[PDB]
Amino acid sequence: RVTEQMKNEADTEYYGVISIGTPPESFKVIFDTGSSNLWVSSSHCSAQACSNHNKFKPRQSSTYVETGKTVDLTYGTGGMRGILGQDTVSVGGGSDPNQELGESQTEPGPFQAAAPFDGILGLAYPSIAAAGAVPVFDNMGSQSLVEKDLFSFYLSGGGANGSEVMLGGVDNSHYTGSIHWIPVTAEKYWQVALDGITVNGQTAACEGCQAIVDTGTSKIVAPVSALANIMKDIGASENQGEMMGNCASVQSLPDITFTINGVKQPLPPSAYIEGDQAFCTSGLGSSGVPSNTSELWIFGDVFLRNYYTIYDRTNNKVGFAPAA
Repeated sequence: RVTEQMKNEADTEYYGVISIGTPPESFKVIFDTGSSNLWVSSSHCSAQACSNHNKFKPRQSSTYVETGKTVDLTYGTGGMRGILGQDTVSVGGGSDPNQELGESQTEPGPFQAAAPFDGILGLAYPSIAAAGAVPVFDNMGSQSLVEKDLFSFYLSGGGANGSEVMLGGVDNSHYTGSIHWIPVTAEKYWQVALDGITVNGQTAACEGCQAIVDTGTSKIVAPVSALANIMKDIGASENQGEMMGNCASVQSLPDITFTINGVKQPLPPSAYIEGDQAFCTSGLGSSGVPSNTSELWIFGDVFLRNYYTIYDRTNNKVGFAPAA
């Protein structure tokens, strides 16, 4: 059914548009696969964060219907406050009535103020929706709005423009080779299982690794213990607390590969290293969210810029294809 170009802030933040209300008030929301709620700065908020963002005004939408239910949604710190309501929400073109939205009441963290989006549109499963909010996608779903019950993401590199969110279709001009499928191991986050880690075609840490596939994370994150041997591998050393390493040593650095469903997919240094001039930082960090099984990897933006990503809700599976 359609796609749209969305924006890239320094390869950290991938955010784009949506419209809410009759007549429509337009907002920049982070497209987040690692969360399921929908919320927007609202005129019920007066924190400082809320002051510099685009606020949603319920009185100026002739389609709004309020619900007094409040939400307390700490997002794995984000940790705001909200009130539930209902209005028509449009994403990528002309679609969703009686869509349950969170209007913020108090929004702090030494990121809501300077974050570049006015709210968050969660794309994970209903299970992780704080306070039972119906995720957007689940509704397009139920209301049989899309051709196919898929969405996919292309992310650009070096902050170029060209990132895309495709809903109900895949964009064929964005990947090369074959789509590599793996099923969702848990219908929480978009979780998948990893059969093995390899560094230069050789083993190194997994037989039970799970990986959340998150657009909300700017990094690739590894299990707390194993972070270290990987560090020891490329030669990274603590610097403002970044793990940096000499540029000059970079074309000869290891290839990391994950065995997911029998296929071992590579991740070159070119991809996990950000060379932001004369300085090479290691974009890899320690896994922060708690495993409700056994330690987890988070495949944030560093994997997603290497792999075009397909999320499949009728068959519960995620697919990767090399990004073009």
